[PDB]
Amino acid sequence: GAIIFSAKDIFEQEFGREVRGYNKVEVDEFLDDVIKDYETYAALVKSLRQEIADLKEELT
Amino acid sequence: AIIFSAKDIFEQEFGREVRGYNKVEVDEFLDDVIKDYETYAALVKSLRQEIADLKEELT
Amino acid sequence: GAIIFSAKDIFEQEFGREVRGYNKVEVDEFLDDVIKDYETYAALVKSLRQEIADLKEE
Amino acid sequence: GAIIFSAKDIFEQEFGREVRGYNKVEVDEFLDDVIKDYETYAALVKSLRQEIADLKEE
Repeated sequence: GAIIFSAKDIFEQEFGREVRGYNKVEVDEFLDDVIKDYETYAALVKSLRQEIADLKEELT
Repeated sequence: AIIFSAKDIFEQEFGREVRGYNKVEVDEFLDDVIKDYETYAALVKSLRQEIADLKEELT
Repeated sequence: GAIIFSAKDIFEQEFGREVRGYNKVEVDEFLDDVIKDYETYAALVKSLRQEIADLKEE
Repeated sequence: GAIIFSAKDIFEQEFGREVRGYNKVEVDEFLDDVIKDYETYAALVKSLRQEIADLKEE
């Protein structure tokens, strides 16, 4: 299926306030790393598609 | 350079503070993040297979 | 990256030839319409994602 | 209505014969992936429009 979130969306996500909700620093630092993972995967899919496209064109 | 698996997203726990984030909103957000990790993993898997097959065919 | 091609890739796509081939004008002009569908789909996803964002603000 | 073709239209498209025309395997297999993109876009749009109905209901 398609990807729900961009790395932009991950970063822009705001959460409402809740008394005794999750520690904001823990969630924020966690999503900081999740952002890096979205960027890596998005770039990895692009390079793989580019490799396929080059190989198909080679095959031609 | 991948830091997390979907397993790690699911297993991630957080402390609480008085001015915290709404826990349902976070958990419901991370449930979709898990879906995205697994979609990416499966998409990468299938692409690396298409690449291996094309390389076989180029020989 | 669940979408394989951009509209640019459709535009750039080249084919070799064979003896019992497909008519080049027919394929070409068909892909010129596929190109429009890719552009339309990309702009519709972009407009819908904007409606979703705005809705989160309200 | 602004989409010209359905994924099923892409599949059903026939091209006439041209001697030394385009390689059928290359065109067919290209269009197989175009099909997957029409299916993906159509699923995606539906899914975005559902989320919109969801946020309005909420």
